[PDB]
Amino acid sequence: RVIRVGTRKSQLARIQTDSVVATLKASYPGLQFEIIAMSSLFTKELEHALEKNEVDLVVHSLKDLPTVLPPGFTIGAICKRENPHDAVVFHPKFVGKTLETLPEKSVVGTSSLRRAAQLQRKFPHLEFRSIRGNLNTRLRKLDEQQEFSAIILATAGLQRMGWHNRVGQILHPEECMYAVGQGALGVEVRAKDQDILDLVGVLHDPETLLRCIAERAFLRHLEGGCSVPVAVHTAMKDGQLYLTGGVWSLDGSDSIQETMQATIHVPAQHEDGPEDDPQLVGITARNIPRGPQLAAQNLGISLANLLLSKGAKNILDVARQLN
Ligand SMILES: *Cc1[nH]c(Cc2[nH]c(Cc3[nH]c(Cc4[nH]cc(CCC(=O)O)c4CC(=O)O)c(CCC(=O)O)c3CC(=O)O)c(CCC(=O)O)c2CC(=O)O)c(CCC(=O)O)c1CC(=O)O
Repeated sequence: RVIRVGTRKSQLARIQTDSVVATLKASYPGLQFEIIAMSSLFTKELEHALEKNEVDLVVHSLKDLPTVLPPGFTIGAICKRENPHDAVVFHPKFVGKTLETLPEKSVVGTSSLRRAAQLQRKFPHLEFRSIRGNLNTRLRKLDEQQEFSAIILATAGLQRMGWHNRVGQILHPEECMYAVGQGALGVEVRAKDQDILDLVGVLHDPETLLRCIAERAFLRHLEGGCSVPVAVHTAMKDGQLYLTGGVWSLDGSDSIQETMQATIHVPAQHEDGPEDDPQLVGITARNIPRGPQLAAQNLGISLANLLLSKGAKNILDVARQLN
């Protein structure tokens, strides 16, 4: 069998897929890999090819995969996270500036409700208006017109394009927490395909795996739906897993944010895990110890429950109906 890899045509999707194939080819230099390019939600188009056996794995940005995947598919590999933080690209005239030092009423472009909500609260002296198009078009709207003084986007996308040099400012968590699963890639496969699941299991990075299980379990337990201001921050230091999560009204004046930790050790050994284990928030990692995997899910759930008892659902409901 030749391992067929499906991908979207867009530039960033192509670049992400190529980097995943490169990592698989380092582990499996003796196998052939073909990359098949194909044509508000694009995932189900790739998912249709995956179930009908026209491709065998699809590479996604993990934050584009909902917390509930269709029952026949699973995330079989959580690759090592790149830089997860949000970044600012400034207008050529504003080189050397920050969001704080931009003149008042400078327009900042972003179509992310999560970014607009957090940044309108942290920088009330700036307008945040929607910016439309792909990364290449957004950078041309920034350069050619004088509508936008800056645009907001994810660092990882700029880096994968090789455009690190256009990054003016990296936003820290206290300014802007990143989206659930941002900076990590997810390999999505048929749920009952033992062979592909075993092959891509080599891509699993234990720390990104556990960190993303907490972020996705936290996100799913709030049941806020699609396109709502939820942001997270994870870190593992000293055998502890830290999960900070927050919810905001669309405009940023309403916010609940809390942090909780748990003792969860990062596993270094691989194991031959059971074949009938259920997926955790759509993730199958049979070669990583499941104990820490469940504890990470338990951490996300506990923090979501804490936020909910402090009024998180009503913020999510106003934000949803105001979108
Ligand atoms: C109900 C529901 N649907 C989904 C899937 C889903 N996730 C998002 C978040 C998202 N995606 C993008 C575009 C993007 N994807 C990757 C990159 C590069 C960086 C990387 O690889 O991580 C980008 C561009 C970039 O971030 O710079 C955005 C940005 C939109 C913008 O800038 O204009 C976002 C929003 C954000 O980051 O805060 C979406 C939204 C797509 C959009 O254009 O708004 C969707 C589909 C949808 O909302 O309908 C999820 C998973 C969300 C998650 O895990 O983070 C859910 C939640 C659930 O299942 O309950």
